[PDB]
Amino acid sequence: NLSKFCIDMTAMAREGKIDPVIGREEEIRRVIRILSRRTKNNPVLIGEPGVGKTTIVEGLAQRIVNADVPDNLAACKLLSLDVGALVAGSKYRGEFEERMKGVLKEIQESKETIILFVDEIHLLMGLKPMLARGQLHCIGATTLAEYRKYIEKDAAFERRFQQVLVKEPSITETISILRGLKEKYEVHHGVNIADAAIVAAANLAARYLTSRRLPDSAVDLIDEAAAAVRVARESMITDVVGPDQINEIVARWTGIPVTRLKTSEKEKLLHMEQALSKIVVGQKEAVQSVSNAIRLQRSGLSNPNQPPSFLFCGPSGTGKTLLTKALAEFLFDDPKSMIRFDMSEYQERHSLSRMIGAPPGYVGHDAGGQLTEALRRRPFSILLFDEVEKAAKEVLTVLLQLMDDGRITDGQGRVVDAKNCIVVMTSNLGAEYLSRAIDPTTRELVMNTLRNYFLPEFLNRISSIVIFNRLTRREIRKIVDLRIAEIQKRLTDNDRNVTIKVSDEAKDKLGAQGYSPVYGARPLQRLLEKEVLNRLAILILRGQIREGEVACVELVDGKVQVLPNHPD
Amino acid sequence: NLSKFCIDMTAMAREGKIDPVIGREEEIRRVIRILSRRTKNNPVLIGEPGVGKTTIVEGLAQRIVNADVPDNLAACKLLSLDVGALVAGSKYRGEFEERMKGVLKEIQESKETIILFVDEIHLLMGLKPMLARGQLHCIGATTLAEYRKYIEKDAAFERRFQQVLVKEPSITETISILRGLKEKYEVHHGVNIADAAIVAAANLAARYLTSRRLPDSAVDLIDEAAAAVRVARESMITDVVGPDQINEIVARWTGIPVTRLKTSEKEKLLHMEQALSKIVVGQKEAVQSVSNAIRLQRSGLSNPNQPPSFLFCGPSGTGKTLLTKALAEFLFDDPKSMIRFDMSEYQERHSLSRMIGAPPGYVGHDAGGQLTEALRRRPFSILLFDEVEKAAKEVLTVLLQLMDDGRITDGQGRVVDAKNCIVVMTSNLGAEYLSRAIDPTTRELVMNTLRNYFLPEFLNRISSIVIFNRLTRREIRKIVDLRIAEIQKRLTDNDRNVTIKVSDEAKDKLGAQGYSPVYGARPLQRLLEKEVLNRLAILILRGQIREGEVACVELVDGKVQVLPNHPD
Amino acid sequence: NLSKFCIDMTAMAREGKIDPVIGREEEIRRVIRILSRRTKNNPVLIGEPGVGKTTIVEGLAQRIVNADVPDNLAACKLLSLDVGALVAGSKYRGEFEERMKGVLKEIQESKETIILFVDEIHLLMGLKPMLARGQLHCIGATTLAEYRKYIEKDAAFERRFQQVLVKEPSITETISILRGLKEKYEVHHGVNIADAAIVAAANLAARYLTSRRLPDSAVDLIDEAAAAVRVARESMITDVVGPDQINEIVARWTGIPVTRLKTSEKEKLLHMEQALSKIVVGQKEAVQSVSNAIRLQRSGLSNPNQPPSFLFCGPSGTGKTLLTKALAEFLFDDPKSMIRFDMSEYQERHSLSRMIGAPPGYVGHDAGGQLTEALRRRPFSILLFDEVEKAAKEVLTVLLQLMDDGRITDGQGRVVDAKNCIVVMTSNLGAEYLSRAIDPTTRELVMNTLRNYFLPEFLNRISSIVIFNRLTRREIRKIVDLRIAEIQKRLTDNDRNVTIKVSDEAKDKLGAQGYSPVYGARPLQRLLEKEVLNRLAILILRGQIREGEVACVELVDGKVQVLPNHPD
Amino acid sequence: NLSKFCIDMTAMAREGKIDPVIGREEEIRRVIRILSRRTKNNPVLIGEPGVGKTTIVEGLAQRIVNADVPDNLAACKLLSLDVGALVAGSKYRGEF
Repeated sequence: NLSKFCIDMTAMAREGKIDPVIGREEEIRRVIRILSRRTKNNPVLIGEPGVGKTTIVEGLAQRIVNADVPDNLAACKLLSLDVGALVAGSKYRGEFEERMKGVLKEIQESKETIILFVDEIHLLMGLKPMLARGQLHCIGATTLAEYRKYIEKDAAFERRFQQVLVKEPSITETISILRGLKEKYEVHHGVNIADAAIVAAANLAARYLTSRRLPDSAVDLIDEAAAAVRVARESMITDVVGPDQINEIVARWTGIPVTRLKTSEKEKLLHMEQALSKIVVGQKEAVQSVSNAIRLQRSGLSNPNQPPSFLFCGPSGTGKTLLTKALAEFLFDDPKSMIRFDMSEYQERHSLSRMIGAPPGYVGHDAGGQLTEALRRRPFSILLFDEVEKAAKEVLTVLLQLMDDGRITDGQGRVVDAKNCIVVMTSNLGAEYLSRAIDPTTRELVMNTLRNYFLPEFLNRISSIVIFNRLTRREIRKIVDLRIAEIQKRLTDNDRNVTIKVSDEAKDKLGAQGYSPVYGARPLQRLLEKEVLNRLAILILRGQIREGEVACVELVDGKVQVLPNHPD
Repeated sequence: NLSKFCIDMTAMAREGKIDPVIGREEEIRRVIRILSRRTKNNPVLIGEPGVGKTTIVEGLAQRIVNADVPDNLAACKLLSLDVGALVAGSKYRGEFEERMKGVLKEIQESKETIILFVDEIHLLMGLKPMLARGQLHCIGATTLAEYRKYIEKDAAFERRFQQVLVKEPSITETISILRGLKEKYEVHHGVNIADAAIVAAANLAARYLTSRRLPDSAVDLIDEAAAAVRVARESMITDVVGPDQINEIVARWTGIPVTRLKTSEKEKLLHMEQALSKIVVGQKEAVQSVSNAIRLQRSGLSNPNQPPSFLFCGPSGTGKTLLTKALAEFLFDDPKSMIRFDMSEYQERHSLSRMIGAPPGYVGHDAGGQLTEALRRRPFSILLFDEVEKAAKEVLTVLLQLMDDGRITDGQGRVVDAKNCIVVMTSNLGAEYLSRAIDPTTRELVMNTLRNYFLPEFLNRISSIVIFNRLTRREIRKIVDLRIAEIQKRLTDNDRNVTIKVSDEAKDKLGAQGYSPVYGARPLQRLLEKEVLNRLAILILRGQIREGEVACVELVDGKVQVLPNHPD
Repeated sequence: NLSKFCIDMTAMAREGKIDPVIGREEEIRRVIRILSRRTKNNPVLIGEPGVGKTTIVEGLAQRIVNADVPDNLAACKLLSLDVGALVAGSKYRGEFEERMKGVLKEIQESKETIILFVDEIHLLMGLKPMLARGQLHCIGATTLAEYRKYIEKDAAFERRFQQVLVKEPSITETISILRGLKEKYEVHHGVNIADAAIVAAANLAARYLTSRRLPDSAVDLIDEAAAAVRVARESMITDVVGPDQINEIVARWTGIPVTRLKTSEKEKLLHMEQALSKIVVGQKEAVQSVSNAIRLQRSGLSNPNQPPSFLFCGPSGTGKTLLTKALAEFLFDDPKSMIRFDMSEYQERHSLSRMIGAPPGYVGHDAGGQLTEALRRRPFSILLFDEVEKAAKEVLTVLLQLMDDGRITDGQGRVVDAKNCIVVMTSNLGAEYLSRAIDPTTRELVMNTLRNYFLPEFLNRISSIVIFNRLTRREIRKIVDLRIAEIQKRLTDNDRNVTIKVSDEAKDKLGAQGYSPVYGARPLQRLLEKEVLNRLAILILRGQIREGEVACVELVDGKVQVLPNHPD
Repeated sequence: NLSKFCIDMTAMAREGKIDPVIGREEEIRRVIRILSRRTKNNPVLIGEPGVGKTTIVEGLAQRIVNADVPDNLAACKLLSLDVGALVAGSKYRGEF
């Protein structure tokens, strides 16, 4: 028996050893149709890594062995290749090819019509199976990449193969197939599940694990997750899988407390400005506006195809970048979700390859376009593009393609999908009117400046064009108060606890200094940090300042100096 | 005997396993003739993917087997190795060349008259049987490009060969080819079809799926029909194929109602004004003008090789952009069928390289050809160009040499087809002559100030001469009403239902406001959108105007504002 | 039965033949969960070799035999595989392959469920146990490198498997392991120990960059030293192992003086500035800044993970290199701690990639990029960074990340951060701005320069910024005086021992001849060598000066000559 | 260590394979004090071709090796790089 590398799934059907799967049924009938297609019986699938496309094939074979398909196929048979154990059981070609030939005749002398499948089928190309004369029956499945690079290249294959593209799973239909596997899995150890828990878990892998992604793979991951959950429950403890544990485990996989996640994504929409003010202050109006706009996107009352768009028109120190990051965090629960891009790093036009990718005949195809790659990695994020006035107008047009539509394509045919992120932009090109005051006229005149800067349609993409304001004394004082709070935090990080006591005029002088004409107070932050921390730690380790005291931050002699309370 | 690599076509001829496509006899005659060419016996066929010139050589083999050939060719054995059949068993080029010799030994063994064929035969370049004086006979085919890449190089080989062009099959000929195939396939499936529906299908594959190539594509279609049958008939009585299933599949590959396909393409012609009005309003004169122009195009009474062209003189977006859009989505029935081109970037000579190309050894030539692949993939499309007068004069030169001839050279070295394109130049170089009201003088003033810009005959190959205007306040308000209508539509898209009640007062207000001498009020679209979307979504996420609750879009004190229905 | 070489660890457990190891319990529960599920029953241990890396499924078996394990898994029975024991049949797979064949079924003939251990199976395969579809239970112990090499490559491997993380058994936690193992090593060797002796042993072993991993070195050296003490005792002497013994043991194993084991590395960190001066002086701000910063990282008041980070400017090699080396010795008394890194090379991006590991393609798979290489091999080292502005921005971001306690996956995969390395960066051309004295003025311009050429947060997390001044006369004198004292000493190394007294005024002329406003302390050593060593050799081989003399050297006519005492 | 393209003029002096040139010695002091400067000590000689301005440069070096030096330039090394053959001989400017 030269089934040494194949076993019959249809047997397991007649042996009741494989469950069914749902979805793709129309595609199943598409398959069968092609299986009777005269010019090419043998189709090919295009599936993201190992969803269980196989399972689709076996549900097909199941309906078959349930006597429900055309006779030309109802009398057929299906094996399951181990392409590995062939390319691994033999040394190299020469005998691997010989084992092939050995099975082929047996296939050539199959007592009835039969089908095989080959996972990663492109393996055979990375030719020999040129005996396919119609009496042979196989299908394929891989990413568009391998299919293109190996089988799409072949003449006879093309003339004898059919793309069968599948698509990403969908939330509701997942929910369904989840309910489906629910029973068999509950049988697997004898405890049942909570429905809303499943719904949640699904949505958690949807909005989350945004790198560990879902050809329904991440679905099965939710599933094995629930499995581990019941195992914990296997170790009072009800029979149903509690949502609490769902959250605990998605956390233990990503590290976020459950509170940050059960916000309905709208409870946050009730206190966005709260959090932001708690972080950044100075353009509370811009805060409210951007919150409204992102709600529009989130409420979908706008075009459900134009992702949000924002440009900033102020200097740093105020919190612009601090805004961007705190925004993302409050909206995505991860700081690293930020992805930075410099238009100085893309003022070079030919860098479009590093931007999106390059044709395989370009040396830069070693990586491609890291931005598009992070896109492939990051559905849920916000994307940084600062000071475009130098950047290429063509990559700008690509940003457009994104904006008006929600996606672009690469250089290698691989289109992208960005229906879940936001573009953010910044400017500081209005330093002319930039003053400490409210004169929206000046704001409007800088707006005219930006209008004449570049293409008007580009403006017609930035919905709520927002501009900053030179930080008034009061808000500076507030940021310094938050600074001393940060210092007290860092102190309290351990049993080191001595009450910071900053003089008012100390802070006032600190700020009056720290307003750099350009760089903002971000330098002053680190400067005063050095100022304190140095003599602070000095008096700490030296015992000149000891625990349980008042860190009397004193601007003595018109300059901040950490006054100890004990000698050396 | 290493004759395995070839295949005796004449065998299956004897076994009758072959089914000849018909027509193209004269070409086969040409073949025979070159087979009598004592100088260069070996010809070379040249065609395109899909046409399977394999078909042709098989038909020649057919005329062999029935002894209906010139007896100088009677005993000739016609076989064909695959070059891939030797790319497989090759541990190195030497071993490649080893098997080459081995078979060639059997080959050079002059047992009886024998003739060979090789597909992609250029691949032998990248040869070994340059020893072939012509004591032997072979034949092959490939694209023009790699042929020029490889065979053009050697004097000997290129001289020994004869370049023959297969040519594109006639649509009427394809129907005849389908006929001869009909009974065969029907036997293969036990089905019947109406010849006329088949003709329709053919014409459909013609008008779409340009990715593929007739006729084998149309075959594929019929195969899919048989597939749907072999589902249905075996799932009163449903046994035959109507146009319905054809339509199902053309839709499944284009996503379009059979309505838009079951057209005959005459009523749409007779009623384009209807659709337009229901899309665009304000240039009825140009509407009917372009309508009759494209009618003349389809009438046949037009010049057989003069694709259309339409002058634009007016502000942008006012409908003319929307016009072009509607033109696409209604005539060719695809939005993307429009390909914009900003001549503002084509005011440079190197923009000729960037658009169509230049001699192959340049940097811009790779950007060029944007029209070439466009037409190849989209015959039925339109070519947008904006403010062309500023574009470099060689750009306008090559654009002309296209539009006149319906074909233009490219930097790659070829002249594309354009028999289904439409020329579009767009600007408002004299629109400022006008008020909100039509005077032929300002019209004639633009006539002069534009015919001057070039050869007025360069403007006199344009299919027409067309201007625009500044919309009447009343029809301004009309397109406003259109807007608010699509906005109420967007409202109804989500289950939140609220009645847009745009007061004629607010109507006039917004209209006049956004009405600007630059683009009319196209930016006002987004302006009023901000005016409404903002407030409505505010009250949506605040809980003020509930479902159904009115949105009286009313102008209060010179500032339109929706009265909050229920204050917070 | 093929119980030839496997080991059912249930026996070793029941008969107590296993020592109770503690630590890493989460992994125990988690792998239990892995065993329970249906999709990925079998995990694999990922990690470099180690007693802990080995003694894992042991403690699992112990929790098993103690009946504190899942019931559905309680029935299982331990097992393990021995590669070297089974492969003893032949050279290649061969009968050893048939040995694996014979043992495969053995679980099928196990009515009671069994659980096996097979590490390194990826070597045993990269195919056989494709039958692991629900019929067996096993685990392996390997590394992520070899995992990606063999197992990750097969999708089915994943589809049956997951990973596990054993990355870092903490230093204090390795000490805790040994705190438990105290009594066991006692009853083995029959010798008490002062726990703190083993503590410090482990601490220094950690400071000592051995290929042995953190607990690996611990078990190894502690148990061999216990064997040494137990054999020395039978041949005062109490059972308590002497701490001094272990101190000198490790001191000689590394070759570093036991003096490092003294000084507590605390007071030497308080009086560090003494040594700092005693190498080079003239920049009090340097010594104070860096010493207080390193004490700060030691005191943990700052971020307790990233070590302090420094950037400097001004002169070149005038002591900055000297500073690097001197500090390397101050911390660790070892030159190899210093690691060179040159930014003149890494201007290129592929240079960056090669500096950070190596993909399997595009480059030979080296163990890691020279930088990442050194980081992986040696965690107690010096991170030099010269003229970093020469390099490109991407590696700048890399080093930002690293400074912030960051780490990046490498070719081997493991991320590496400077857990105990010392980082520093350099700028230039400040001194040219720095006029004679230190001013405040120039430092503002140069710090703003640093800002506007780089990233503000990138300048954050940097300890401080210290610049120097062109060397004065006093300091020139001192540095050259100590230099020539070193000269005298290193020639005294040579048995020829003449004393050296030179004209301090000729020394003044010497330094003025030597010091440059550009290269400072770099050339003078060369100059002194040139003037001195050959004079010495000529005089000694000349007899004009022999031992017991004074190497009097005096300036004469702008020339300073080593005046002899015994002319020919 | 690609000094291969450059010759240690100072060595050649100490090698003594050179010819002691005279005249323009005040110019020697000129360029000497120039090199003593810190403002901009890197001068260019206004030189008509064919004057053997080379000979001048080498006279400079020769005096340099022999205590005829402002002590700041005690052990500076005048060397000689064939800039011409270096630049023009490169068929591709990248290697250049």
